[PDB]
Amino acid sequence: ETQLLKGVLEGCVLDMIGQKERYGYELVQTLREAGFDTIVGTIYPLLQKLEKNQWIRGDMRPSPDGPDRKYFSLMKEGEERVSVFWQQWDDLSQKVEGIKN
Amino acid sequence: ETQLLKGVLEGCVLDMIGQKERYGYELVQTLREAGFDTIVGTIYPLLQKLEKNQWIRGDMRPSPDGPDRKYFSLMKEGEERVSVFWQQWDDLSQKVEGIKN
Repeated sequence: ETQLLKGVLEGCVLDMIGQKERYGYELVQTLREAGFDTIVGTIYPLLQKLEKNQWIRGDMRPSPDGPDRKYFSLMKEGEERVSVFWQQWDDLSQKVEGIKN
Repeated sequence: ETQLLKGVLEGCVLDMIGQKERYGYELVQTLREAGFDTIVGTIYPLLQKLEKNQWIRGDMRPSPDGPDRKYFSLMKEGEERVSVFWQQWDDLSQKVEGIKN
């Protein structure tokens, strides 16, 4: 949808991958549990973009049940992009607050 | 710059035009005073997009000194887009808070 929405899920997906190495299915479920109730296969295109951008990397390893899944973890560029995100989020939040009132 | 940043200034520019009918120069100055210190002619491309999108309209009328300036005011679509913005901003703020902690 909107530029704002895309910016937020980028930062959020990047942050989640930073906290814990996650595969595609478990990222969508973590996203839903955070409040993204209404996300329809719209997440893996973003994961595809980030991997190709060399922000994250996908490596095959065993999930907790025992099938191999592609786990995403942050690259050097990705952990910079998420620190950028949190600084930009903190900055824009206080700006928006000021305008609102 | 980023998708997040673009989304924020869109909403903010739209909101400012809603509060008070403004021309290009005075919008940039209102934006700087809100915290956008480091915005370089990057604002008028956005105003151009919104006018063409029929979200805002530009009409020529006298500024407080007496020269005619193009004042931007919200169209029917624009005032919907800003209510959408504030709902989306409120929604994403509480989601991001939840993920952060």
